[PDB]
Amino acid sequence: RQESSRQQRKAEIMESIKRLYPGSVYGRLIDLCQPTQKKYQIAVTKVLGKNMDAIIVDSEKTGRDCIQYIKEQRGEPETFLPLDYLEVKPTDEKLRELKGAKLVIDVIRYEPPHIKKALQYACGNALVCDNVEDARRIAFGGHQRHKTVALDGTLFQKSGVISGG
Amino acid sequence: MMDSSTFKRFTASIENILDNLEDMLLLGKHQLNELGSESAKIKAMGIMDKLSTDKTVKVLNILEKNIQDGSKLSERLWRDLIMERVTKSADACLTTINIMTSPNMPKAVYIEDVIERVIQYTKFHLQNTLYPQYDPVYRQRVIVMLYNKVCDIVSSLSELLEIQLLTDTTILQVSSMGITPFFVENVSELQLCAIKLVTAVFSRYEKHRQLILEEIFTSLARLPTSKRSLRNFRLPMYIQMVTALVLQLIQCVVHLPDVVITNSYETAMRTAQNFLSIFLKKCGSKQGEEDYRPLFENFVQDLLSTVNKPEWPAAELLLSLLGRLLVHQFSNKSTEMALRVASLDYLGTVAARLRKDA
Amino acid sequence: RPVAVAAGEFLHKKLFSNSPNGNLIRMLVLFFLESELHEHAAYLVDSLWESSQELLKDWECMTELLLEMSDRQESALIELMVCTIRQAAEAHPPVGRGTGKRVLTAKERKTQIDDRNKLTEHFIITLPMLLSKYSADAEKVANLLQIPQYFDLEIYSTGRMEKHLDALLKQIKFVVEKHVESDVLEACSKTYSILCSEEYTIQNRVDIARSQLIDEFVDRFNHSVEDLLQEGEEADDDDIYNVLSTLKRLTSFHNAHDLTKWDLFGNCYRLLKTGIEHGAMPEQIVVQALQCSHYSILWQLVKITDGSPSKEDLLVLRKTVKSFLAVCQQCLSNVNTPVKEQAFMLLCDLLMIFSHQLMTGGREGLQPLVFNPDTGLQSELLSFVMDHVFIDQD
Amino acid sequence: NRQGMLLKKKEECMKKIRELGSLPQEAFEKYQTLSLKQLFRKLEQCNT
Amino acid sequence: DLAPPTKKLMMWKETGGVEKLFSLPAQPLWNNRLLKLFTRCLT
Amino acid sequence: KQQLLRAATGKAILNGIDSINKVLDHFRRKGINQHVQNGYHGIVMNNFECEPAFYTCVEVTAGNRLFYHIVDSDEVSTKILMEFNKMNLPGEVTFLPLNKLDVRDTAYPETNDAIPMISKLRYNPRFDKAFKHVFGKTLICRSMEVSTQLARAFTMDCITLEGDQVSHRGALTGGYYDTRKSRLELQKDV
Repeated sequence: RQESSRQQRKAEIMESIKRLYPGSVYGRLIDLCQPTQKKYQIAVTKVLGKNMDAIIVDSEKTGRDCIQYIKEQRGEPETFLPLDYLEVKPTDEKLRELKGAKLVIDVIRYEPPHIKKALQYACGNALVCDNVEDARRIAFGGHQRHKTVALDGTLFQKSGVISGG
Repeated sequence: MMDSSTFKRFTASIENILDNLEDMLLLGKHQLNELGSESAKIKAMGIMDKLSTDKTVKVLNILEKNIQDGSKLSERLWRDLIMERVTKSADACLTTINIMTSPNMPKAVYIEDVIERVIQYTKFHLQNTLYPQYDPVYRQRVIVMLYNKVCDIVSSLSELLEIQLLTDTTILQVSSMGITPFFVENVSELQLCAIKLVTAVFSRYEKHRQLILEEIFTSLARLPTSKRSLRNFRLPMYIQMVTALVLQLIQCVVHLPDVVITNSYETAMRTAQNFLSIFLKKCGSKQGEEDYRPLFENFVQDLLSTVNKPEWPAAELLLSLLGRLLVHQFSNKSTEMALRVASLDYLGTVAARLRKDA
Repeated sequence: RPVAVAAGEFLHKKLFSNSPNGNLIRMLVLFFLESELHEHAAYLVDSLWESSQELLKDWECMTELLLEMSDRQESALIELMVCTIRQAAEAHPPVGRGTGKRVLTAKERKTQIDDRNKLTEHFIITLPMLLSKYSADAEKVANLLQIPQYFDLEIYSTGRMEKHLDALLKQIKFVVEKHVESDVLEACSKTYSILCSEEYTIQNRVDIARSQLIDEFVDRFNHSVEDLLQEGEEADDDDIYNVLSTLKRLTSFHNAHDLTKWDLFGNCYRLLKTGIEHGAMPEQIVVQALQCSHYSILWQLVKITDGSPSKEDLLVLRKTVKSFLAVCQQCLSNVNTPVKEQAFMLLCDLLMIFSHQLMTGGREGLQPLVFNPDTGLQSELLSFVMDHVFIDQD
Repeated sequence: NRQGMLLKKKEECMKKIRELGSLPQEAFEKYQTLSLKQLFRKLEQCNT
Repeated sequence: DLAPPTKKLMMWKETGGVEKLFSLPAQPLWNNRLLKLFTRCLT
Repeated sequence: KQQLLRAATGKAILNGIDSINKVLDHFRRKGINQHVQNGYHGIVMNNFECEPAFYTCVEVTAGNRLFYHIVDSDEVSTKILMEFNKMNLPGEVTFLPLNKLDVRDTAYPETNDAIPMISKLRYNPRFDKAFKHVFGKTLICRSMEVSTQLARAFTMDCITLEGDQVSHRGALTGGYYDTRKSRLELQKDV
């Protein structure tokens, strides 16, 4: 009811900000990437969570100026990742020898080359495993804990934080 | 990436050491080959952010290099000659990549001399070395190598010529060179890149069409008329070549930015009308020592084979004007007989296939 | 073979009574999964090839099912499809089934030409989508990589399809970047070897993209040599794994292609003699280093036969071969057994190549390189073969 | 404002000069006069 | 009598036998360019 | 009037608070395991104070860490969660366990263009490890450029008074921050 109209206003301002600064504002992560299989849509969107709406921006400055204009527009706070200064870590690939699970980043097909670093920042070394039983065993069974998600969307990170939904 | 200034750095080092060691007489085959291969994809985006007059002097240097084989006129000395040829063609690759690769460069970074040089070079080399060795009609690993080289040369040259404006003196030679290959046998790849070249040429400058169309018509006798290699433009379901060439031309000129739509469609129709009138009148009556009737037969059989696809319009336009021209042509009693005979035959065949498709 | 042929006729008439064709394929998949005797499909199609070939050419429907089923069934379906492709390409059946080595018929020749055309036109469109779909699975890509070995390469030119070629090279690149099992790397390298055939116009584009890949590979190699040579992280396992994975990729690509303009023998020598001095270097790293160095030697020897042999490269080549022979002699007594056997194989290889018979074939520059082993080394190798070959009782 | 409009007009001029593609020749850098009016009379002679 | 049910024994059976094993190197050579230097020197 | 706080709280948070309240009311009404109710100290929001100029910055700094429940022990957490799962209640509830808290040893910059947030928050000193965990790790910087420079040079989250934020890992989040949607203010006025 009321929330639907609110969502319409939010999506129209988001589109308006996208048109306002066309080159810098690439769009939402959905727009610029794709899940490989339909199966993994739920698990990928589950691991990303809040990151579903992260607007790709060139620079912090233009992001801020858009935030100012949005302040005039009375819009919800949004997240901008600037490719120039985004401080990402190289992909720890050493987990590719795990005989049961796979890297989550191995399930996204990205059209633009630059966005791969932001994808690494959003995924890190999160792992997607075949079933819940294996996911629990190889999440908690090592001396070090591992960030591991099962296909039903329960997420356990290396630090021991637990989340779901 | 953003810049990826490490192999940009590599090649920059290569270039400065090379032109320094030359300025203060050949670079050697390896340097030129690597520099060109790095120019293509590595310097697909990296050609920007360099020193301008530096480029001016190096392109002057490779120009003076190339001239060593301009009109080269060609048991070990022969090997040395073919060595000279492959070196100069590698240089040509380098230059034609450097002229085009960037979406933007300063003006006056490429002067017409490199244009004329590569044109006459390719013309002479091709028309005096390639055709004799592949077909005795007019008349080792490097031969097929240079063949591939010239394919890349002419494709890149097509793209560059499409990009910027040029001067008519070059236009005459480039047009003659691009129309030339369609009258020898085993040049399929050359044929289709040349198709691209001629249609770009036909696109840009709207004043040489009469000359290019007549110079197409001139060499109709020398056409292949061989079962093997007749239909070599894939799409089973092969079609002839010169018909593809003419249709591509006639469809090309639309110039879409009001009155533009009208005048463009009129320009297309007028060109087609002229082409078909010239063809039919020169074809019909039996002349001395030569006929055209099989040629027209193959043209129309191709047309009927290609009546309705998404990516070949104007064929129905050709058919409509053809029909009206035929019927308004053989009605009256002023022409001779055999022309009426041939026209009525062609109309019968095309009507038959039309009804059959129906 | 006749027994199998008649049995295939029996199967056809028993259980086979674009969309309808797929159901028969599903029935075949069930029959294949219930056979606990055979794990590959080459012989099912082989027995069916005479009588149900028209069913076997329904690649269209099979493509339809793959996009828009148990994942085990999909994997088996890909495998059988590859087997059908091989059977279509070459008339003779795989070894152990064919009485006659050569079978030629005019109908076979015409059919072979048409099959080649249809297979090419289909898989030029379909393969990148398949790689995108199953990139995580090593076995599926390993199967799929055998497909380009049979293409008529003219069709990339005549079909005006170079963009799909670009899609192929991008997707295969990503696949190379995500798997480390050796067989996929062998297959991909062989595919590039077929693609870099210098009788076809396409070669230059793929060679350039390959050169971009080799810049990537050498930069990782630069990191590897700098990390091992310096004190670094005191030989941490993670760095060793990174170097090993990269080294495996380098060896696999280097096996098929001359990379001699990049001297990567030097760094491997720099790490192998120091690894001998400590004596404690990972087995996989050293075996791959030995293999890549051997391949580098071989390719370096390739372009000294072109007809203009300078003598300075000839003597430095002799330097590199002799030094490598001495280091291989030093490491032949390394404690690691797979290193021992690989060193043995490579040593026998080098002695085979650089024999006295090398100079016989009208060879000028090949008299300086002939090497005859020391008799003490001869006895060392005989001891070695006695130790590692001649055991029949556990 | 005057400055912005002038800027736009000059952008139209640079657009033009990069469009034209007036193929230069070897005699270019030597024949460098800086007047913009003696230039104009040289241009008129060229026109004639 | 079943045919070989796995790939490994089939590839071994391809390059198996005294003549085939004795006529090709122990380390496979994927490019025939390398094959000619090898097969050249074998009397 | 008072319902505006609930309007500024969101139904997602409100249901989890009402649910935890029902769980504790079950504990109180059965009269067993009183240590649970005697060692539950409320949410973060009732155990600190701050100046109104930083209400936005503190709230978004914690986000929903403002609702972590101070408790004496794990046993309180597990019995609450046991009854919560048994009664099928809408999530979620957040605990601060005094026995288990592990806080990063941090040395604050001696910079004179940014101030430690912890120097401007008043909190209960029995809860020191809890407050060091929730608020002890973000710097307040003078400007957006100061915020960027400091969070790149140092391993700290940084935020401006006007709400421009930079994470210690590079994430940037920003938008319009209200004042009447604050909740600490009306808890102060009452």
